[PDB]
Parts: sequence; structure tokens; C-alpha cells
Amino acid sequence: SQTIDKINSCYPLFEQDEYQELFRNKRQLEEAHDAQRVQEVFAWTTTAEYEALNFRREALTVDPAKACQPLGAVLCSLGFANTLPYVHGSQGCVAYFRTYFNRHFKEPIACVSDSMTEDAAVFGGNNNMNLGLQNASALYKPEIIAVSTTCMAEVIGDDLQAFIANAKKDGFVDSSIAVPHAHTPSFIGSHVTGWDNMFEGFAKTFTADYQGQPGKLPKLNLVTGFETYLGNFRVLKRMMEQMAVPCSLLSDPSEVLDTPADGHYRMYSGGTTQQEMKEAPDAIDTLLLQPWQLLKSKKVVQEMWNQPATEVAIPLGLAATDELLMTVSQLSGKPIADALTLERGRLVDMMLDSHTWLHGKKFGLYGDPDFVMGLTRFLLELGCEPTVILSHNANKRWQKAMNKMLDASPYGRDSEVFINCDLWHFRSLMFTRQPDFMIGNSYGKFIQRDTLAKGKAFEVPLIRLGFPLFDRHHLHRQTTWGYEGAMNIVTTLVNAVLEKLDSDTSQLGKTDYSFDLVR
Amino acid sequence: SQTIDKINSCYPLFEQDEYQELFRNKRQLEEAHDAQRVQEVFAWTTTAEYEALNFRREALTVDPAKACQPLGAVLCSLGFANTLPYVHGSQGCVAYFRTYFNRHFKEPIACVSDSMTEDAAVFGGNNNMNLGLQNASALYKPEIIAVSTTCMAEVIGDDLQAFIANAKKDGFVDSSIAVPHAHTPSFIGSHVTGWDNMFEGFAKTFTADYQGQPGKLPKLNLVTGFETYLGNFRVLKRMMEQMAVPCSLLSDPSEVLDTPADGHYRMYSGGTTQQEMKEAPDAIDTLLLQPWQLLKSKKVVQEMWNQPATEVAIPLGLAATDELLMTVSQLSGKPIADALTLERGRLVDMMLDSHTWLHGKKFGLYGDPDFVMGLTRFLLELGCEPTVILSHNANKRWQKAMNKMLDASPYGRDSEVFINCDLWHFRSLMFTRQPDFMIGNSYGKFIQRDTLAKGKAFEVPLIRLGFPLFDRHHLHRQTTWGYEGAMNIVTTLVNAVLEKLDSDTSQLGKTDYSFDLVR
Amino acid sequence: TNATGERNLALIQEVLEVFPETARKERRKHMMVSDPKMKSVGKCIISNRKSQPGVMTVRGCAYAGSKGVVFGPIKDMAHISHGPVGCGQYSRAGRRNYYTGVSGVDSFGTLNFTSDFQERDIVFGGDKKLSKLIEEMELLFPLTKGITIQSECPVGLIGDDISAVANASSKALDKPVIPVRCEGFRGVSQSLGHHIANDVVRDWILNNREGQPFETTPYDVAIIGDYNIGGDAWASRILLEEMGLRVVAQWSGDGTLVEMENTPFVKLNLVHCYRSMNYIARHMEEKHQIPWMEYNFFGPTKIAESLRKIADQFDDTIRANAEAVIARYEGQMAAIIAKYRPRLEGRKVLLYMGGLRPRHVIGAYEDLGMEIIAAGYEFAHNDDYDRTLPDLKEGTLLFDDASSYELEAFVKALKPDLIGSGIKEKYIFQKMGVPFRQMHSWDYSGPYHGYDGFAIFARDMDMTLNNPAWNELTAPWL
Amino acid sequence: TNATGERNLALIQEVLEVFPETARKERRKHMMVSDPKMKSVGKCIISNRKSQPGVMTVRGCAYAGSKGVVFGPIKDMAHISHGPVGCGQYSRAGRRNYYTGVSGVDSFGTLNFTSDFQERDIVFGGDKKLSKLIEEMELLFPLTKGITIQSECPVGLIGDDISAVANASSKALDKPVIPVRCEGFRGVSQSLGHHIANDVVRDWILNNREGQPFETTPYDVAIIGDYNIGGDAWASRILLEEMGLRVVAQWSGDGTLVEMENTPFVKLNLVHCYRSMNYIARHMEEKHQIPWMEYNFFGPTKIAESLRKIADQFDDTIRANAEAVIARYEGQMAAIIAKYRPRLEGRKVLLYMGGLRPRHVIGAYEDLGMEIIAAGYEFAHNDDYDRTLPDLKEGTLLFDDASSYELEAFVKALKPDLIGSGIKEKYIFQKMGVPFRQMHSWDYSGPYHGYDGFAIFARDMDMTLNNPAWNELTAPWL
Ligand code: CFM
Ligand code: CFM
Ligand code: CLF
Ligand SMILES: [Cl-]
Ligand SMILES: [Cl-]
Ligand SMILES: [Mg+2]
Ligand SMILES: [Mg+2]
Ligand SMILES: [Mg+2]
Repeated sequence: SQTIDKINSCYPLFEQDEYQELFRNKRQLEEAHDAQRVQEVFAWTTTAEYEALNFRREALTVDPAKACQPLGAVLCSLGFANTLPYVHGSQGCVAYFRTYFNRHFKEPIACVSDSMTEDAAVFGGNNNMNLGLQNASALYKPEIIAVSTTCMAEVIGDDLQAFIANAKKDGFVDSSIAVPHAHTPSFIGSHVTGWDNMFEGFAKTFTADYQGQPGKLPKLNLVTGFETYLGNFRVLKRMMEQMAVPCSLLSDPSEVLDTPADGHYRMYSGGTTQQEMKEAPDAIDTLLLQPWQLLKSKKVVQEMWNQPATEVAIPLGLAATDELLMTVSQLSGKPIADALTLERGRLVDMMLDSHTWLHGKKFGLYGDPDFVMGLTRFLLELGCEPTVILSHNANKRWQKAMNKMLDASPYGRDSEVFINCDLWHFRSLMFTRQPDFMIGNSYGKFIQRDTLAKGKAFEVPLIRLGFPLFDRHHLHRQTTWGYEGAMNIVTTLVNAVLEKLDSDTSQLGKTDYSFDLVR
Repeated sequence: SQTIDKINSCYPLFEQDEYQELFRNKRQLEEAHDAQRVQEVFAWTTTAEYEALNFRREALTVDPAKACQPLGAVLCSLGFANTLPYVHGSQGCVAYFRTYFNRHFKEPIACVSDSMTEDAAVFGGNNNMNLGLQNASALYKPEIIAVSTTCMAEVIGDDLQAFIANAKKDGFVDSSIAVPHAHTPSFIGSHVTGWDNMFEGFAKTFTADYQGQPGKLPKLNLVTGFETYLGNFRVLKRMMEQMAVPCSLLSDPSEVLDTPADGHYRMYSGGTTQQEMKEAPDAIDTLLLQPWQLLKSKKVVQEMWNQPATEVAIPLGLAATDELLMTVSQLSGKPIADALTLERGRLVDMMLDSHTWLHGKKFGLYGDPDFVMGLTRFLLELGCEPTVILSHNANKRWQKAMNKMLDASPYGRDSEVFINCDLWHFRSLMFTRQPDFMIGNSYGKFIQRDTLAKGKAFEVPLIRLGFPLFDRHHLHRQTTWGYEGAMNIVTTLVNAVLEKLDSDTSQLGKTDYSFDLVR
Repeated sequence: TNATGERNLALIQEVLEVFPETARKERRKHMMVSDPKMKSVGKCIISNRKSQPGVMTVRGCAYAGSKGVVFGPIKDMAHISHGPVGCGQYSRAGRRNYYTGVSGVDSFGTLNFTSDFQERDIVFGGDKKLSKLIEEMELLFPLTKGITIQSECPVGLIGDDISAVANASSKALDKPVIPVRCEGFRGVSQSLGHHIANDVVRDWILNNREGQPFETTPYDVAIIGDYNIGGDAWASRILLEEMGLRVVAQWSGDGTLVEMENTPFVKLNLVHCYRSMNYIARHMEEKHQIPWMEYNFFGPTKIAESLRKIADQFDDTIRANAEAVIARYEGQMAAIIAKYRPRLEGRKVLLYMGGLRPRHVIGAYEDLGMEIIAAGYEFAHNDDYDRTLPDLKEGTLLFDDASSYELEAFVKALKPDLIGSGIKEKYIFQKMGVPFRQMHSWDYSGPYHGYDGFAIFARDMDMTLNNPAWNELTAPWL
Repeated sequence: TNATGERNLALIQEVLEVFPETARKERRKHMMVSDPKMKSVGKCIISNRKSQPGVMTVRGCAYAGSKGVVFGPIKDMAHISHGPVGCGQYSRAGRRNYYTGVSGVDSFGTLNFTSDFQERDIVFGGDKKLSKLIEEMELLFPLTKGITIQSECPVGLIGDDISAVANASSKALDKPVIPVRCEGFRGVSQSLGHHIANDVVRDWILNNREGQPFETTPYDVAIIGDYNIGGDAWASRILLEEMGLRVVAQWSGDGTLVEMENTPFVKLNLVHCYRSMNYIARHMEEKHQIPWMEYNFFGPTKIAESLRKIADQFDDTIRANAEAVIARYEGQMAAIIAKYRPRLEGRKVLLYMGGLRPRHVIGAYEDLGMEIIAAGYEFAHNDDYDRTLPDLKEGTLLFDDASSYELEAFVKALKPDLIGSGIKEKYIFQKMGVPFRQMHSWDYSGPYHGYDGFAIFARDMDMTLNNPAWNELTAPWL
């Protein structure tokens, strides 16, 4: 039942008495385990004996914290001008990639498939590739068609390079259109690997025949890798402009993922121009801002472009941003802008104002390897303890480097780093190690729910930082890098602490002796 | 007792057994009313019966939502270059004014008193003034000493203009130090009145005798009025630079409220220069961005400076930002910048993307008159209903214009506007009209707690927008004006909705059928 | 045809002019203009064909159709995405197929279980990994009732034999372990995953209780093809028990393995999604002699038609009961129509969804005085297009598996007042300034089925069509 | 003096050179360097003088001492800020004088009641307004035990008579209605507000239960002058009760009218804050023959000295109980010193607070191996500087009512490792790069009294002093 003046959606409609009885009555027909048994099993999953069994897994994966290569290749491709991502292979993949980015960015995502089916499974997808490049060119008129693969095309061994060579010899795709390509096998690496593989494809396509000279142009190239905060592309362009140091981001989807709602759909908008990618080899140097995933990128820079590839850390937090600015200054010969020094000092001030609420807080965190490394380093700088650090797609060399950095800090003494482990592993850790909060993406909401069900004292609240963020709006517009980004982070961490403390102290007559007005 | 590995602060130390027992024992010594009687009286304070009694008050004020004049004067004064706020009167006031801003901005606040004591009701405070201006000069070396008054001095009737002319003539203070003054009685109007009276003193001191010519300088002046979000000062300069229209904010404290923590204390930073104030009458016009409180400032612009005082609404929301920009374009003859059109269309895209969660949501809000009118307007533009609207310091003219705006909109049909009411009145309206959410300053946390004590079904969650904000950190750095500020308000509102909906659906096995991953 | 039908045939020619001539001629056969006289589409439209490469179709794969649509929703079973990590991740909790239960303990729908294939598994195969996986699953998730294995692209291509694994594990576990060969390259869309899933249910589940004692009633029924999106199947089930029927099972929104095994004991199968679950309904009619019928719980007109035609399968008691259910909700339905009809009437709607909703929601729109001017499916078959003809006005554009190019070009030309479609279309049309409602996930709202749903539907359509933001797309100075 | 004392005497001369001649010669008598051989300050320092005009003093006003400090905390009485709006608003819930109770129902400490003077009240007086005000309070807040009227500046200036109102309203309600003439222009600081408040307690509260029965015990005490900042009074009372005493009243943190009325029946008054409540302790000694003693519950050395001295006023059972209580908490004290003393010893501290804390926390810093290099008060009297003298090393700068300018100049020159002071000083010194702890509000932590407080205290000094941010004030290219 509904009233005309008080329409309820699903929640809280199903809380009504009639549906609670419907549920009670449906339950007799499902042969449900009894309540007591389900409670016993739930409690058992919160214990250290269960955690032990959970860490014995060697085959089963439950609630992974990573996606497949081609997703990353699509995102890299979207960052170049007038580019259409094209995933050679099965069409279900593309429907999913588009949806996954649609829900995080709340924006339209252009990507096509060449729809390989059972017929292509025996003949190979060459006819699909020819006809697919022809149709895509006609309908969508891109300057660039950026080709990646699905797992079906990888398993059958489609010879991508030969297929596109035929399409161009045989007139399926005009000579005007560039067609960079990369193999992006889903059963290797993750979405961050696909981004790097796609980047490599663009470098080969646009500069493999150039005779470059580092420093012909007095600029720096910046490479982000897989990055889903629009603010981070914009902050880097802003900081470089304040340094007065020419710069090109190589792959920048921040304009096509933020077009205006003005009556017109714009498929293409902004992005790195062909001129920016072709003149890359003449820059002073290219800085690879997520080092752990830009592996093939680092080889382009050093081996193809003969540039230094000056190591930099992800520019997250106060010391990593100082290091990026010092690197830009010493490579460029230009002084750090007073506006950037001023900004630094404002961030320091925020850190000092808020240090008594963060000091000694214990956090669990998960995400991609560069992000986790940078966030962990910044928590250490804040006097916080990153007690449970997980990166499902990190490798052992990354884990050694994490442990070295934790070992050198007072705040990393109780910290444990886990790779090749998923969110069901992370759930056990939240019940066993009980940090104060957890930092992660929207899949973390299910762990917060599970911890709360053990009790209000066991709840570990989620702080949303990462990808994907599907259950809050417009967090993709934030910045997490540079000093602007560090201010956002500090602000999110200390207000998470305060919101949780106000909740804990808001019981009238019971815990509100400490419901203070001033914090 | 405390354990060495896990030291507890006040909460939750006082939850331990030993203290619960200590409290049980102390209560036998207080002659406490019976818990049942207390709960009966709580329950009664939540009813319509009690609300009728509460709204019959004529003499008692409970939890006011306004402050006194001199607070406003101090804030106006801080916005001028090398100025030292000076409050002639009793020193208790100045401790309180510095504290109040310290806790909102988390920054140092320079203000001085002349410490008027019982000797001045009979003798007047001329001696205090003479010595106070001499000492303030010597210690702090200002270029300008901005003189306002406490209520003691108002009752007493001290003639500031005379005392100041006697201080320079006798040599207590140097003649090249500018000493603007204003009577700021606390028993008239509120802190917004004080800001406007202080602004009229500055304009008299710097422009009284000037032969101005509007349009001699192709610039616009902007006057914000009492405004405590740093971001709003910054966004206005940024938009004016995009429009390519020269501009001066008259009273801009954003630099002195945000100095860096770099090893030095700087008492004075940035702020409106004396040149800018002296040349103010030659601008094309002066825009008064909070029109309901800038009453005497309007007389300055119009009567002293002979400028139009083009009427503009507070630039909060889409439509009021459009209006401000067309007004700047009409007065300057310059086009609206393309990057502003782009930002406007990204705001529209945000409002379209988040419309389903906001449409039809009911809000209670309170605050200063201009703030509350501007936020009400923008809530109506989003298809939300501001059902309970309160401004303790607002007048009947403002109330009439509010009801006019509300009666014109489809979304204002159930809206009730209250003036000269306080937060104890607001607390009864939250219990009887029960909006979904309330918008207000930190004093609203006590109403949230009260509605949560009646039951989880009746809790009205606070959304923090306004002043002061004491129980969260760094919110004073945000923007609420322009398209950038409207993006902040939209993201805050929709995420408050989704935070509450997540909380309500997070009960494992009971309400978590609607605990959706995607929202 | 009428003038509208002529404008639509001329729009069709114009839109297809951009396509290379082989694809143009193939796409011409996927669109037509309706005729109210027509009972069968015949030669006029073709469908369920491969998609044209490279055109940005909205279609998904067989895996989505099997794991995502049919088996995913069964709460008491754990579903294993067997293959590389992607497919299960993207489909994890995207579809709002509501259920109640204790997630990870007695209900497993929002968990993503996967065998996360690495290059070693492609090289040497995954059946050993899968067997071990099932052992670990049994240990860590003891309360499952059953386990399904949803194959992703590589499984079939590498020569794996999951049916041996499934038989072997089931005997070791003593619970049904069901193998689905729903690799995404099979078929042309989601539709073949439905069919594969129905045949798996016919062979591995449905007979499990044959000959077992089951206490029946004369009013026993099964709801078939209702995936409880936003609680739609609960909003349908409350009315069928309010009419005096006993809903012994729901397929598969909030469904269990036990309910599916009990289904062969009912008296009647009520099929809501024809497209996905007509195969098993037809099978239960052939083999168990259980009759079935299609119904439609969208809006007060279709609800009252369905309730009366279902209750005419029983006797006067249930027939009376239908009349008393309908009369008791009448006042509710009348005040919803009074309030929202005036706000909505006369506005024009373009619909484009999967395989059932584009025709099924028409009556609800017409109960609010709105008109459909274009209706399309991603993957429906010719029998769905047959089933669409009666509900369309003369000259309506009716089309199949549209590219994004085509969908935008129909919208710009028809200028609908409102569009109902999916998430991949939503943010395109919103930038074009066309009010849009997500008609797969109900834009995080619903339910829309039944009497309680119609009020939510009406409120939602009004909220979006008449929002104040749609007047703001153009800056005032332009 | 020693080489520190000499450096400090030249520092004094160097900081006072900026003052105009009148002021400079006056401000020189408000500083001194300490000499361990002196037992009273004599002529070396003057204090409790009027503030120099315009120097940016830290001091507040009489209303702050009376409403803010003494009466504000009593949770069972509603306290009316009588005057214009500003005062009660700035002081609403800013001091963490903790209490337990149901806010606005049986406890009123975080509500701001005020007569909100408008111009009409100034011109025509506010006495009729105040009388109506109290009637509205009784209707809406029926569980108050009593009502206090805290006068703001204008009240005495316009000729109001609040004693007449209180008397008339107290008959009418039949509850104490207490009038306080704590207008902010009286006195030079918060200090006279204390004195005015104790004098009101003396006349309107303390005699209320005279002649009436009370079941007394031999171990009955009152805690005088502990405002339960962060629950300090509770962390103190626990030890007194564990020693076998019965804490009949606490003044006034978590304090009630009832407890204050029962105070005249105690056996011993225990004064923590000498400055604010010595007046009433002295009067109860003279009128009721109740001895009183100062004590200090900051840090393990001071707590054990206080417990022993307090127990020594009773008999052998309580002397034994003091030894047991010390013994029970010795393991917790040892673990705190072993963990935090190494992280803090050697470090220098500068303290600047109101009227008690600048001397009272020194033993706690000294238990953590820290040294105080300068100590000042805002509004203390010469008897407070006398009590500070035993706890200072030779040549320590000791000062009174310093301007912001002076404090800044003292910090720049002395370079303390840590500063403890108030909210108005905090953000200036953090920008200078000096670790700072709020020593009035405990920087929203605490309690710091008692054995439980000392743990928190040590954790908090370590947190701020050794925080890693302190190393980043200088950009690394600078
Ligand atoms: S697009 Fe239904 S045949 Fe299938 S997931 Fe949606 S119109 Fe599907 S009704 Fe159903 S619950 Fe669906 S909405 Fe048949 S199940 S493959 Mo996308
Ligand atoms: S500044 Fe206490 S004589 Fe008074 S409010 Fe703080 S050093 Fe006061 S101990 Fe006390 S609880 Fe105080 S910390 Fe005496 S009450 S006028 Mo500001
Ligand atoms: S010294 Fe003390 S705090 Fe000052 S007024 Fe006097 S009692 Fe009060 Fe009050 S209203 Fe505002 S803050 Fe003042 S100007 Fe008057
Ligand atoms: Cl890695
Ligand atoms: Cl007003
Ligand atoms: Mg968008
Ligand atoms: Mg600060
Ligand atoms: Mg259940």
C-alpha cells in the first residue's frame, strides 16, 4: 500500500507490515536454514579461525579489487583527441566497459566492438576488423581508432597488426585515420597494465619514425597512467602553468569526461593532440607519474625517445609534491613559483591544525599499487598508521618497496602489506586487525556493513578514495594529487574522524557528555 | 584505569565500568528527578502542544542564531591592508570576538581593546582611547586602526570622532595613521549590521572629500558583506579575471585568514589597499553582493559616490550567478567568457545527473538573511522544498520578499518563513514539520541529537553550511558562490542524501535489500 | 500508412544514408513503421541477427544473459564466474535484482566469486583450478544450497570440460553443482544466454525433486521471468496472495534453488518476461502438463486485465477475489491518475530497452496520458515484435538493435519529450536536453510493477519530465 | 642569578623597549626571574592590575569569570545571560566543563538563555523583560532546580535592579532565582567575576539548607574549584572515593544546586583552583568550621603527595587506603614513564594561562623530564606568584598579563620546544613552527587530572611535540 501524499520507494516500502509478512511467508518455501544457524555461521566468518582458512585459498577469488586490461586501454585511448576506442573481440566486453565508466563518471563513454562471435572463433576476426573499422569510420568519424583486444581474440591468436595492415591495404580504413593498437590480454596483469600497453601502442604509432632530440622543445611531457579523478589532470596543468614550464599531458581524458550539458552531445572534446604526441621525443623529458604501472612507457621514454625518464613518485601528499616540483625545477632550470610555496604553506598549516585528530589513527587501505604506495606514504607523514595495506594487482617487487618504506618509519611498525589478496581477505583483516577506518572504493561499503553487523563497537567506516566510486556523486571531480589534492585528503580524513566521533557521542543522556561544540 | 597500549580519552574512558558506577553513586547526591519523569518531559518538548507554548514566547530567547555588531565590524576591518581592528569599550568582548573567529577559521585573529573599566561611566573613555591608540601603534605598527565599539561605550555615549581628533592633536597617535570609526551597538540588529556600519566608516575616512567620476576607471568594486568562506572571495576575483574586467573587492580578508605555516607569523597579509578604497568612487559601479545587510553601504555608493548601485542578488546558485555575470557584462561592455559558459554547463550537467535524489526533498534552514534567501532560491531551482526557513536577524521586509519568492514557485507551496525566532523555535519545527534534512551551522548538531533521541525514524541530519562551523575542520576554505560554489552545494546535498540512505539500508539482513552498490 | 508513418519511413532513409552500402541494406530490414491492422510482422522486420561490427550497439553477451540475468539473482546458490577477472567484476551488483538474506552467509548475490584465470590457466586449462576452487568454496561458504559455473569466453575456446568437474564436485559436496556453457562469444546478444540458462535448468535442476512428496494447494503458482528489479516481484507477489493464490516459487528475483525444484508441483506458470523464460514454461507444459500464460503488472489497466485473466484460470472464488483486489485499490489508482496525468498528458516518449520492457510499459505510460512515438529492442525476436503490434499507434517507428548513431539521430529528429532506456544511453540524452529515465534499473527507484509500483512510476516520470533544470540548458544571454 | 636569569633579565629589557614610556616602566614590574631562595615575591612582581590599553591582552571580563567559569557549569540550573545577545553567544558551549544529563530537560549547560536586549530595553530598562523572561522559562523548562541571572555590561549602567526581580520571581516560582552583578566593565579580568560569584554563592545558595537534617559520615568532603574540563573532576573523584572518602559535592564541574547546598555539612573542603574559589573555602572555614586544603592532581608526584596529605586529615584507615590506591596505580604510572619520558625528556616548555594552571601542571611536565623555562598568568594575584616559586628552577622567566607582542617576543628569543596556552595563542605559534598544546581546553582531549589523566597527558604531549609535520615548515628548496 501507498498513500497519495506519501509515496515510498522500495526502501522504505518493504519495511511496511504487509511486506514484512510477505517475507515471513516466503521464507517457509525456501527451506531456509534456521536463524540460529545463520547467526552461528556469520559469527564464525568474523573470527581468526576463519581468517586462517580464508588465507589458505589458492584457487578461489572472492570480491576482487582489480579489473581487466582492456578497461585500462579504453581509458588511455579516451585521453587522445578525436579518438574512438575500439575493442577487437567480443561485444559483451564493451557493453561492460562503457557501463563501468558510465557509473563512475556519470558521463557518456564512446567505445565500439567488432562483435566477434562463434564464426570468428574458427576463421579468426579479420573480417570483423575490416568491416568494424569501415563502419566505425563512417558513423563516428574519428581521426584515430585506438585498437585493443578482448580475451577471446587473444586466446584465438588474432594477428591484430596483420589485420589492420589488410584493412588499410584493402580500403576498409582511410589513410587519413591513424590506427594504434595493443594486445590487452585479460588473463595477464590488470586494467593498469592495459593502460600502459595502450600507451606503448600510441607511442609506436606516432613517434617510431621520428628522429627526436631531447630538449629541442623546452617542455616536459607528463604521463599519468590509469587515473580517474578529473582534478588530477587539471592540477598538473595548473601547477606547470604556475611554474611557467611548457608541458603536455600524454593521454588526458578530463575534457571528454566533463563536457557541458548545453543541448549538444559532443563525442570528442580536448585530449592530447597528434601534434603533442608526435613532438614528444623533442621534450626535455617525460615524467612517469605512476611508476609501478608505467613499465612499457618507461622503455618508450628511455629506449625510443632517449630521454632521462627521471624517476618521480606519485605526487600524492606533501613530500611527493615537493619532489615533483623540485624535479620540474631542476630539469627546466626554472624556480618554483611563489604561488606554489604559498599553497604548500597553507597545506602545512592545515596539517598542523588537524594533527591531534589524525595522530595514531589506524587505517586499512586497498587500491591500485601506485595509489596505495602514495597514500600509504602520505599517511605516514601525517602520523597515522596504515596497519592493513592491500593491493590485489601489485607484485612482489612493489611489496618489497612498500616494506622498505614502512620499515623506515615509526608509524609503519605494525603495518602488514598484502598482494594477490582480494576484498574477502580484506574483510577478515578488518574484523581481526580492526583499524579505525578503511580507505577504498565503493565495494568497501559491504565490508563496513559486515563489521557493523558484529556490533556498533566493531564498525570500520569506509572513506571513499579510489576507483570506482559508484554510490556517491561527483567524487570523480575531486583532486588527490599536488598540494590541492593533499588538502582534500587531509580534510576528508579529519572530518571522517569527527563525523564518527559525533555519531559515537550523540546519544542523549548517555555519551553526549563528549558531544562537544568545538573540535 | 588505563592500559598502556590503548589509552582512552574522555570518550570513551567514561564508558568503563568504574566510571559508570561513579556516576551511579554521584546521582544519589544530586536529588535527580526520576528518569521516567525526565523522559516524560523530554517527550513533551517534542510535541505540537509544546511548540504552541514555545511560539508564545515574547521575552525569553533560547539558543539565538545571530551575534552582536562589533563581531561584524572586526571582520570588515580585517579585510583592509595593514589594519588592526580596535574595539573601544570593555576587554571581555575582544577576547570573545578573537576566540569566536579563531575557532571558525583555525587561524590567529588580531584585535585590540582599550580596556574600559568602571572609571569610564563617569569620566568617558577618552583616556583609554588616547593611550590605547598610542600603545597599539607602538606594538603592532598598523597603517590603519579601525575603531568600533562595545555596548558599554555605546551606553556611555563616547564621541569617537572627537576622541580620535584629540588623540592626533595631542600626539598619542601619528597623523599619517588612518583611523576610521563606527558606532556598533550590540543592542541593535546583529553582526551583519556591524560589518555594514564599519564599511561606512572606512568609506567616510577614505572618500568623504573626493571629487569622484564614476567610469573614470573601467573597473567594478565588489562588496561582499559579512562572509566567512575564503572560497567566495577567491571565486569572485577568478570570475572577474576571466571576464577581463578590472575589479577590487572592498574588504577582502581571505589572505590574512589564510597565511602559510612557514616559520613566521604575519599579522598582516593582503587585504584591500588604501589606493583601492580612495579610487573606489571612480569605478563604473559598486556591486553589493549581500543586499539585505548592505544598507548603509548602498547609501555610500549612491549618495556619496553617485554610482548606480546596480541591484544584484547574492550570487548563490545557477540563476543568481548568471545574473551577476550579465550585470558585469552590461556594466563593462565585455562579453561573458567562454570558460565561464563551460563551467556553467558542467554545473547544469551535475544538476541533471543528481536530480532524482534531490527532487522533492524537504529542508529546514537557518542563517543570516542574505545567505538564507540565496540558499532558498537555489533549493527551489533544484526542485527541493525549503519547508522551514528561519532567520533570527531578518526583518519583515525580508520576510515579505521571501514569501513572494516562495509563492511564485511550484516548490515553495508548503514553505513557512520565520523571523525573530531562535534555534529553540527551530528545534520544535524540526519535530513537528520534520524535514528530511536541516541546513545550518554547528549549533544545529544539538537539534540533530534531540531528534535522534525521539527515535531513528525522526532524526533530522544536519548539513553544515553557514557560520560558525566549529566541529568540523577546514570547511571555511570552501566556496558557496558562483558556479564553483553551486557545484559544492549540489555535491554536498546529494551526498548527504546518499549518506543517509546508505546508513538506513546498512542493517545486514533487514534493510540491506536496498544497500545498492550503484546510486 | 498515415502521415506519421511516412515521416518515419523518410527519417529511416535519412538516418541510414551514412552507412556503408552493405550495412545500410542490412540495417534497413531492422526498422519498420507499425500498422494497427497487422497481427504479425512477417517479412517487415528482421531481428536476433548478429550485430554490425563497429557501430556501438547496446547489446551484451551470452554470459550477461546467463550469469547476469537468469542465475545471478538466485540467492541461495554461489555463482562462479569461470575465466579471467573482468566479466564478474563489471557485473558485480550492477543489476538491482533485490533479495533478502545475510550476504556471504546464506545469500551470495553481491559477492563476486571467480577463478581469476592467469596465463597458466589458458596454457594448461582450468578444470583443476575449478575443482580446487569448489573445495575452497564449500569450506568458506558452508550454507550455499548449490553452486553454478558461468563460463566466460576463454573456457570454451581452450577445451575445458566443466561438466566433468561439475559431476565430480557435486558427488563430493552432495549439492547440485551446475555447469553453464554461456561463453560470451556464443549467440549474438544476451538472448542466447537466456536460452542456454533455461536448458541448464531443464537438465540439472528441475527434475531434482521428481517423485518427492510435496503438499500442494489448488491455487499454487510460480512467477516466471520476474527478476525483482527494485523489488518488483515482491510488489507482484503481494497482489497474487491478496487474490487467494499461493506463490510457491519466483524465477529468479529473490529466488532459491529450492523454489525452482518445487516448481514442477504447481498448477500454473505466470510468465512475465516471455523473452528469457518462455523456453522453460513451454518445457513444463510439455513434460509436467503445467499450463502457462503471459501477464503484465505495469500500470492499472494491465494490472486489472492480468488479475482477471489469471483468476479465470481458477474458479468463481478466485474470480470474485480478483474483482475485490481491483476494487480495493481503485481509489489509490484514481488519485494517482488525477495528480500526475495532468502533469504528463500529451507528452511523447521514445523507448529502447532489451527484450520485454519496450512493449510491456506502454499501458502504464498511456494510463498517464503519454504517447509512445518510437519503440525499440536491443535483442528481441520476431515474436516480441509480434507481441508489440497491438499496443502501438499507427505509424510508430519500431526498430531492432540500434547503433548509438541511429539512436541519437532518431532522437534529434523525433524530439521526444522523454526517453526511457539504459545507463549507456542516459548521459548522452541528458546532454542533448531530453529528460531521460533509466528503464532497466528504474534510476535507482521502483518498484514499478503492481499497484504500489504505479504510484512510484508516476511520481518518477513527473519528477524527471518536469524538473526545473531542463529549462537551463541554454545560458540566458544566448 | 645564574646565566639563564641574566639572559632573561636582558631579554626583558630588550622586549620592553618598544613600549611608550608610561607603559614600559609599568610593564617592567610584571616580570621577574625566579630565585630558589625566595619564599614570597615581595616587591619583585606586581599583578591583578588594570590592563594596558590597546596591547592585545589575553584577558577576559567579569562575566567570563562568573557566568563562564563559576555558574555556567552547574547543570541543574538555567543561567540567563541578561543583556544584549553577544556575550552568551560567544560563551555558549566553548568551555568543556563536562556534565551528564538530558540537555534542555534536566540539564541546561549547553543552552544559551538570554534576554536579548534591544534598544527599547536600554532606554526603558530590562526589569519587566526579565520578570516575563523567567515566567516563560518556568513554563518551558519545568525541571530546572534554580535560575541564575548573569548581568552583561549595560545592566548596571542603565540602572536596572535585578535583586528585586530575583526576589519576586523566586517567591512566584518557589525556586532560588539568583542575581549576579558581574557586569563586564567591573574589575580588570575574569578574577573579579570569580569573587563576585563566590559572594553570591555565600548569600543566595550556601545557607539554603541551614538547620536541616543530612546523613553525614566521617569521610565527607567537597571538591572546590574543579570545573571538570574534559571530565577532570570525575578522574579526580574516582581516586577520592577509592581512598574511602564520600564526595558530597563538586564545585562546579558536573555540579548541582543541591550539592552546593549540602556543602556546609562536609568535614573537609578540597580546593583545586585556589584563585577562583579560595573566597568561599575561607568563608566556610570561618562560618561552618570546615577546614580546607589545596591539592594538586596533575602527575604522579603531585597525586601521591595530595592523596597522602588529604588522608592525613582523617585517621589510620584512610591513611592505609591512600597507600593502597597509590600501590594499585603504580604499574600504570611506571608504564607511562617508560613509554613517554624518553620521548620528551630534555625538552623545554613555556606556559601561559589564566590563574592556576601555569604552576599546577609543572610537576606533571617534570615527571616527564621536561623543563619549564618561562611561566606566566593572565590574571593571577601575588599570592599565586608566591605559590609558583617553589616549582621553578633558578632564573626562570615569571610574568604577568602579557600582551601578544610580549609572548611572541619571549617565544622567539627563548625558543621553547613546546608551548602550553589558550585558543587565542595556538594558531600564532603553530605558524612560527612551535609545537603547541591548548592548556585550557586540553585541545579537545583530557582529562589530564588524576592517574587516568596522566596517561592522556603523556600521550598528548608526545603526539604534538614529536609530530612529523614539525619538520616540514621549510620547503626543501629553501
Ligand atoms: S535488458 Fe528485459 S528481456 Fe531481460 S537486464 Fe531488460 S528489457 Fe535485460 S525483462 Fe529483464 S530485468 Fe533486464 S532491464 Fe526480460 S530478463 S536481458 Mo536490462
Ligand atoms: S583561564 Fe584556571 S584560574 Fe580559571 S577558564 Fe584557566 S588557568 Fe580560566 S583553573 Fe579554571 S578551568 Fe579555566 S583554563 Fe581556575 S577556574 S578563569 Mo581558562
Ligand atoms: S565585557 Fe564581558 S563579553 Fe563584553 S559586552 Fe561586557 S559582559 Fe559581555 Fe557582550 S553584547 Fe557584544 S560581546 Fe561585548 S559588545 Fe556587549
Ligand atoms: Cl606493481
Ligand atoms: Cl533583513
Ligand atoms: Mg555527467
Ligand atoms: Mg590554520
Ligand atoms: Mg532469508
